Amino acid sequence: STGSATTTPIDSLDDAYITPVQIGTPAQTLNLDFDTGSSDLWVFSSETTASEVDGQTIYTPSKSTTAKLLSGATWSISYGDGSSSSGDVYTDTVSVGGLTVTGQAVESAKKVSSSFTEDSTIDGLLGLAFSTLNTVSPTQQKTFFDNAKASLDSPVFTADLGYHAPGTYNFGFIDTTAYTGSITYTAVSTKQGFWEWTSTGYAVGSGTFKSTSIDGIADTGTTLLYLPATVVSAYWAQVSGAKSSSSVGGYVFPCSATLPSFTFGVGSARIVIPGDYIDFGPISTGSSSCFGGIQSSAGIGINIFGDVALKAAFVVFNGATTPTLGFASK
Repeated sequence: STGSATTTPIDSLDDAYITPVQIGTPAQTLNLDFDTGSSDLWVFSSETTASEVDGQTIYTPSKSTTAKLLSGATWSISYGDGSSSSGDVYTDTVSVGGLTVTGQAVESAKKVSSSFTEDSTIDGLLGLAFSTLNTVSPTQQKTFFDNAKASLDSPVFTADLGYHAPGTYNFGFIDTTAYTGSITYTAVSTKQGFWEWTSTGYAVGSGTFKSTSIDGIADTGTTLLYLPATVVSAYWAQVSGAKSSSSVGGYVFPCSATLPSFTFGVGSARIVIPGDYIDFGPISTGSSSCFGGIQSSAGIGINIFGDVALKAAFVVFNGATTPTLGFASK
């Protein structure tokens, strides 16, 4: 089997991407944030504290003939941005782009933190990291990809995110029309539960390539590119007037600037992020200070190849027995 679904930016900055997912019988379609950096599928629901729902579409398990309470199971998760959610668990039928999983754990939120409430465009998350990170207790649950793997034509999914435009998540096949050149595959460590790999270096604009190993995660659920402070300083040094602001919380630059590209290495291959992809707009409405899309990872504990980097590539998440990542230009 295969599946193919379009993913759409939630706003004009590509702050996140939403993909329609069918849950239950008859189908209830919710727009979920596909997150290769976490492993829970959770939804706003009829159980979510009413004051914490503000425009989201909810899953109502009582209206699904295929929903079954997973008795005793609870979940609770906190994300790298300080947001969090928790609740109980049902199993139900979940389909993404024509690909159906029966018995998928659907984690129903009883509580969500303010950032989720305040974002009316995201109805929940669909985690695509390794199932060892799933938070359901006392019985850990598998991701949608893990459940579907055995049925897929090939045990892979691909992320093809758009710049200021929709893109595609495919399951079970590699669309050879979606990229240029060849796909370069690179080794993955699953030891932290992430799609963790090692970049071979970077360049800033037309500058020379610096060969240096950068360990990080391919994370579709993180907006920006978070790299070591040395790398980030080298990039922003090429933008007149750019500076790190503690009051804003990262590098800002004059909105009048033209940003240089940023290249990252995948083995001997090179992925080029155009400068425009690094512009996240005024820090506040009408400001002439703009927020940068490449930021320091120093406060995180891990480097994050988020959407800013991934949207410059066609990305293969290969879930074969020994997982690997593939990157192609497009």
